[PDB]
Order: sequence, then C-alpha cells, then structure tokens
Amino acid sequence: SPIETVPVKLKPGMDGPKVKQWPLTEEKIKALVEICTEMEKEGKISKIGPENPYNTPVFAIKWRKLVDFRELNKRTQDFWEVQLGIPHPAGIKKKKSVTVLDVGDAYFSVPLDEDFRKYTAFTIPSINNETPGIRYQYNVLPQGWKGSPAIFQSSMTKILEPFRKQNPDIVIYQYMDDLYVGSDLEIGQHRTKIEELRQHLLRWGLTTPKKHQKEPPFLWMGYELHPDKWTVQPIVLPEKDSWTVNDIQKLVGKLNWASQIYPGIKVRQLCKLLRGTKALTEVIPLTEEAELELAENREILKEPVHGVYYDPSKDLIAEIQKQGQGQWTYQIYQEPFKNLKTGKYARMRGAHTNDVKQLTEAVQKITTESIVIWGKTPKFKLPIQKETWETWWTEYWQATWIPEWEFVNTPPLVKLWYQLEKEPIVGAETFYVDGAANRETKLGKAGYVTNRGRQKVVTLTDTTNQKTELQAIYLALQDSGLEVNIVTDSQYALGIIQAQPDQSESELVNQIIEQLIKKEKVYLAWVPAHKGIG
Amino acid sequence: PIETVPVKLKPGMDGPKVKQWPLTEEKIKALVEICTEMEKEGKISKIGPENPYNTPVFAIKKKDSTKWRKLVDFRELNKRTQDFWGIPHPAGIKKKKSVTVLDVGDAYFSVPLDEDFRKYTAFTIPSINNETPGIRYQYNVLPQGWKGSPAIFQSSMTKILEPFRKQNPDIVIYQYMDDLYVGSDLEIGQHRTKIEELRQHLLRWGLTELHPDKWTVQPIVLPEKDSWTVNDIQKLVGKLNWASQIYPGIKVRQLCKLLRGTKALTEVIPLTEEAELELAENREILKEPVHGVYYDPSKDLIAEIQKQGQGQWTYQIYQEPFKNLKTGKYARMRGAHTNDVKQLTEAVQKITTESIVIWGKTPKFKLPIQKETWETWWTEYWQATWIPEWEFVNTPPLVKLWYQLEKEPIVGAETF
Ligand SMILES: CC(C)=CCOc1cc(NC(=S)c2ccoc2C)ccc1Cl
Repeated sequence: SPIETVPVKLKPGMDGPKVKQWPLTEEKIKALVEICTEMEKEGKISKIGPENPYNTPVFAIKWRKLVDFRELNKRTQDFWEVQLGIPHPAGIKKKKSVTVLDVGDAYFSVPLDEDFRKYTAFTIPSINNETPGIRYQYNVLPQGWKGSPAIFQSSMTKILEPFRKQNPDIVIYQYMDDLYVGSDLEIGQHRTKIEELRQHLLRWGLTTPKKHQKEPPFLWMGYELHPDKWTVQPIVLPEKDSWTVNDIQKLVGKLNWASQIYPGIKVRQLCKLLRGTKALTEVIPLTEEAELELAENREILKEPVHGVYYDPSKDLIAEIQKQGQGQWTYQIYQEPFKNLKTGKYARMRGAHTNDVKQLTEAVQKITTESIVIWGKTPKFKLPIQKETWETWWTEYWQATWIPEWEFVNTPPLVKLWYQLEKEPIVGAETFYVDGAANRETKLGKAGYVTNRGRQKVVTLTDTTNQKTELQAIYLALQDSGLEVNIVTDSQYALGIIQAQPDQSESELVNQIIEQLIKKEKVYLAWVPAHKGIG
Repeated sequence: PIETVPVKLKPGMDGPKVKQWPLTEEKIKALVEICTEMEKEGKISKIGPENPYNTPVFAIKKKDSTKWRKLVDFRELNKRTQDFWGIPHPAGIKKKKSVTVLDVGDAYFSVPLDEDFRKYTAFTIPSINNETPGIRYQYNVLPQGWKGSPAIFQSSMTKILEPFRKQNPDIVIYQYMDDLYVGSDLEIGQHRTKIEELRQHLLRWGLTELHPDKWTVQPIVLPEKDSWTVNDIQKLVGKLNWASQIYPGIKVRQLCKLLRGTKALTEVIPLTEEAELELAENREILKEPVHGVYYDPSKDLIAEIQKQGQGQWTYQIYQEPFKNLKTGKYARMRGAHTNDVKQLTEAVQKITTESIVIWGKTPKFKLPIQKETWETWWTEYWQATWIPEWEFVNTPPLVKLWYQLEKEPIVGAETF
C-alpha cells in the first residue's frame, strides 16, 4: 500500500529471534508451500536468502498456516497502549443506522517498517530436513505480531482523518479488524456514505467485502446492541445432575456478572458448596437451599433486561440503594425507568469503617465510572438525609465529599448508628476499664471498677492484649445502664473515638459496636497508660 | 528562534509511561482546541505508537479566567530529568512586606526543545467513552511545568529582568517553575503599581498578594479553667504527655497524682500547689518553639495536614519528626463550605507557595484523605502551574488534638 511505515525497533540491546523450524510432514509442507506462494504474489511476503540469521517456527493447522511470534514479540519494543478501554453501551448514543465494516484482511494490507522485516523471517521445512527449507519474510504487519494492533490502528486513524473531517455527523468506532460506522442520516444517505467510505479505504489498498457482512444487533461485552437501544444477551444456567467444583465456580462467576444487570440474584448458598473442596473435578451435591436459589436465579435470568443509550441533551441521574451492610446497588438513567447502566459493588469489607463512609466510596466509584462513560458526573439521589450527611462529614477526621446530590426516601436509609458524646455524662456511672495479658502465654484478665463501687474481673486464655483491653470495654458496656462514661488507656479505643466505626474486622469490636448502638449516651475517654491514673 | 541545548535523563532513567487519568467533557474539549492551535503554531506535533512514553495532561481555570489553561503533570519527567548544576534561594524574599506572583510560563514556547528529548514529552488527549483513539502529541518547544524550561530559559530571563532589578534594587525577584515571585516593602499602592511597571516591561517580549512577614510561628495555649474536672485533667495529661516528645521538660507527674482514685468523670478536683506549678512550668516551655531546629537543603521538606472540622485545618512543615520549621492553621475560603476536597486542595496550594517562598522548593505532603477521593477530584480545584508530591495518611488522634491548641488573634486581623 501507499501508507507510510512506522519506525520499529527491538527492545534495548536484544537480538532478533533464532528459534528452529519445527519438523513437518509432506502433507503439511506442500500446503504451506502453497499458501506462501500466494502471499508472495500478493506482495505480503518476500523470499529471502542466506543473508538472514533470524527465524520463527511456522505451523500448519486446518490447510491454513500459523506463525509463532512469541519469541519475536518478547524482543520487540513496546508501543503506547493499544486502546484497552473500550466503549460501554451506557455511553454510546443512539443511531438511525450503524454499519460494521470488516477491514480484517487489512491487517496484511499495512506495510512493515522495511528495516524490521528481516526479523520476521521464517522457514518452510524440507521433506526430510535434508535440503535447505524455503526462506521468507514479511513485508506487512504479521498476524500475531506485537506491533500490529497498534500500528494497524494508528494507520487506520490517519487514513480516516479526511473522511472524518468531511463527515462530522458520522461516527466511526475502530475495534480490532472492525469499523462500526453510525449516523442519523436517512438510510439511503447513510448507505451512500458507507460506500464512499468503503471506496476511500479501497484507495489505500484496504479492501472490505455481503456474505461475511455483519448486521445489528451487535454482541458487545455481553449486551446485544440495537441502533435504538440495548438488551442483555440471555444467560443460560446449565441444568445438570452432576456438579463439580469447576462447574460451580464458573457458575458463580457468571451469576456474579449477572447481579450487575439482574435484581435479586444470589450466590450465598452456591458458594457454600465450595467449602473444603479437595479438587476441581470433585463432584459436590447441591444442598437443598442451593437447588433453590439456583432455581430462582434461572427465573430472574429468564426476564428480559433491555436498556437505553446516552442522550447528551438530558440530565444524568444516579440512584443508590444499600442492599445490606456494605453492599450497594445503583442505576444510572436520564428518564425514569429507562436505564443506561446498573450495577452493584462487592460487599465492602475492611478493618474498620462506617456506612456513611462506605456510601461516599460507592459514590466515588460511580463518579470515576461516569467520568469515563459520559465525561460528566451524575446528579445523585441518595438514601441518606442531608442532616445525617452534614453531621457526619463536617466532623470526620478524613477528607471526604459527595458531588451535588439530593435525598430520596427509599428505605433502608443509611444513618449514624450511634454518636459518642462530646462531653462526659453528668449522672452516668463511670467505668474505669482495664485489660492485660501476657503476649506469650496468651493468658489475660479484663475488668472494670466504677465510681459507684461496681467491679468485675474475668480471666481469659488464648487471648491477646488488645482483646483483653477491648473485652474490658465490652464488659463495661454490658454491665452499665443506658448512659455510661468509660475511660480506657487502650490505643485502639482512641481510634474508635475518632472514627466511630459501625463495622469492623474484629468480632469483638463488632460486639462492642452493638453495645454502643444500644446505649442512649456513651462517653468514651482515653488516658495514657502506666500513669498516676487509677 | 534559537539553537537547542542537549538535555538527557538521569543515568539509567527511562521516560515516563504514566496513564492519562479520565477527564470531563469540558476539559477534553478545551484541550482539543488548545492543542490544534499549538499544533498549528508548531509548538507540538502528533506522534506515532512507536513512542511508548506518556504524561498526564489536564485543564485548569487559573484565577480570573474563563479560558482554560493546559496543565501537564510532568512530576515523573521532572524527577527523571538530569540536573543543571537554576538559581539559589534569595533568603531575602521571605522577609518582604508584600510578595506578588506572576505566571511567565508563556515565555518558554519561544524556545525550541532538543529533538532527542521530545519523545519523552509525549502526552495523550483521551476521548469520552473511548469511542475515539487518544490524540497523541509531543512537544517541539519548552513545555510549561517541566523543570528544564525555567532552567534553559534562565539566561534569557535574567537579561530581560536586569533593567527592572537595577531601576528598583530594593525589590527581590525569585523565579520558580512558571512563576515569578516579586517581593517589596513599598506600600500596597506603590507596590502593585510597581508590579505593572514590571509587567509592561516583562510584557514587551510576550508575557502576562503574599505577606511573609506575617507567617508568624504560633504557640500552643493550654486551657485555663476556673475549676478542673477529672476529664479535663485527663484530656490535658494525655496531650501534654504526647507533647513531651517535642518538649522534654513537659511533665504530668503531679497532675497524674490527681487522677488517682475512681471518681466520676465529671467530678471537680482541687489542684495541688505542685500541680499548679507543673502547669505553669509547662505553659512556659510551650511559650516558644523548640530550640535547635534548622532547615537542611539536603533533606526533603515534609508537610502534614490534619482536618480539624468546621472548615478548619492545621499543618506542620518539618524534615525531622517533632522539629517543625513552621506550623499554622487554615480556614476554608468563601464558597467552599460543602467541599472537603476543595478546601484541602486550596490548603496544599497555600502551603506549597509558602514552602516555595521560604525554601524555594515544594514539600512532600501527608494528606488526611483516601487516595481515590483525592485523585478523583483534586484537579477540579487546582490553579498552580506546579504540582507537589503527596502520600495519603491516617491522622493520629493526638496530633490533631494537640495542634488544635495553637493560639489565635485577640480578635483577628482588623481593618475597617
Ligand atoms: C460499542 C460498539 C461496537 C458500538 C457500535 O454499535 C452501535 C453504536 C451506536 N452509537 C455510536 S455513538 C457509534 C456509532 C459507531 O460507533 C459508535 C461508538 C449506536 C448503536 C449501536 Cl448498535
């Protein structure tokens, strides 16, 4: 072609590949000898001679051909990332017409930096490793070579510039060997322009085909794309009578992907089947509950989920629900009930945190996503009162934020499970708690003594020092009335005061939190340990 | 329109390969414009895929403009770029009544960049939803935000300034990145007017309110109370005890003897004469910054920030723990009430400029924010040509409680 080549080079100080030509039968050689005389005439390759010390093994599977560039590739320089981030159905706009042009064969239509070609040398074996084999090399981007994807696209980009300029109201998406061309022109004008494009391309040697011709809807990321809207490619759950772990994991994976689009999907009981499995091929019988939810899911999945595309002229709204502790669901739409996208985030589990914090996190993940999809952030409708937000955030130790949002009374609402008092409680009993353990024998004591004369101690075995300290706080909570002042020298209690977590990785802390939540007033105070403090 | 100087990366260093972070539509539209223009003006050229480097780029709205400015994050490239051993720090700059900052980044485009170094300036304009490939460019001229620009352009900058410097030798001019910090004691009126005089001058080539003498270092003020309760003393003792890591003469022995017994948290305690004096000696120690603290040009400058709440923030600049070079409080700027990120951002910029004015270098920040929160939004409120380094931390409860104690004005900074 008359396309300028891209200057390619080998990684820092490496030399081209020298892997020996795998041995083949006469049937396989006569076939490759065939295919290569073809490519050779199509200008795709060039018979070279002894002036080449490089080589790549050529194979023959059906009689087609396959060149293994694993070696050349590992020696080839790196190119700037070839579009790895693809479009999401929720972000594209509806089109009157969309046509996909298979410019696949164009892979072998783009010239290869003449200087680099020598490295693509390969050998068609001899009938019996007797006489010298047939030597060749590529003049174009080799199928399976590292720089082909990047170079093919950049080349496609240059070529498409003029056309793109001349036809602003026409969108062309380049992906792999395809060109999805969309537009809002009358179908005849569209068809006309596709032909103009097809020709323009033809001008650069890029020939595109009615038979292979692809038509809408299109399969993309698990959606079926129609010009006016999208649908989810129906997902089928293999009804079986013998489930191995592989079957069960794969299943859970697909169900996991479905929870994004379909409401009510559940895998809790199916995941239970994975416990203590001794091998992938191990057959695990489905419990009753597993047989059950796997049944409801088959149903939920029979429901047709359809969607809509992005209309720039309308608002972008994002609604969030708290389907359980740490679990969040959301749907983004412009017009009520016509979603662009939906999804949910894996149960957020951490060392220690709170629901309002988690919320802001779900909010930032959506925002990061939205900026990518629409280059704008959705207006949020959150299940939390503006007061709850103002109270929490304005005082939290960590910087946090939520873009423009509005409250929506869709229970369950996210709230503050408790709030430590800001000042000691007059008239409330004051527990002076303390815990201590031998870090090596794991033996400890936990207890308290109050200004009111109440006291208690407990001996613990196989415990840690932090646990005794917390258990001391726990007992105080357990044994006090609705209002209590608790003083401790526990450094961990210092974190609890600052962060006021409503969820933790520590079961003990969680037990403490359940107590905190239950009290009407709790003042937690910290003092340094080993002082004149009694 | 001159010859170019051979620049290289530090030995063993390869070019940046930083991913472009996602941009809003507005931001992308502005860059496309700004970039086709510079392309036409020959300042940048589209590049191939054979160039593997990349640097994040984005757009800001500098003070007073609806026009977007292209801002590139050359932090990575800067660190990789060789050294030029710029100008030493004019210690005097930090002692001026008034200091004004000027953006002279536009002077660099008038200078060609070594062709051999261009590959490394590769940047990419993303596309919404990835429907269009990214628009790859690289620079042909000195870029704003790259440490090499103010360096190479030093000789030309000094020349163009001498006249003003001599006409006004009582004025100090220090350049940092794309910035120029002009400091003088002239009254605000004769100052700002003297600035434009400099502008006009600086202007005839192609170029277009700080008070260092008021960045006083503040003392910790321990509470004084008519009557003290068990809790008051405890809160107190805990802070003082922490504080003893800075001032070893601070003691809570006598006070902790009052915390003997299991009395109610709200019960009043009589302060023994020993306790009384103990507090007095402590208040005296805290009457001044700890001795022996000197800045070290060979050390990294650190800037820690704590969120105090209600739009309040505290920071400390040090190189070694508990040996602050400076500390202070920061109140949110009007129109930022509901935005933690905007407030923090504004603070980072304020502290960095101070750090620049004082030591002529930026501090590495310890920020009380989650990485994602910051990365998602800091750019929306950024206005400086430079970008400091940062790390995300968890604020220790005590550090916040201690600096919460700093002294504030009797009334404030009064002016009708
Ligand atoms: C992601 C993908 C393969 C899209 C092509 O299919 C469609 C694309 C659009 N609308 C847009 S904005 C368009 C047209 C060509 O390329 C794009 C990205 C609408 C419907 C379908 Cl069926």
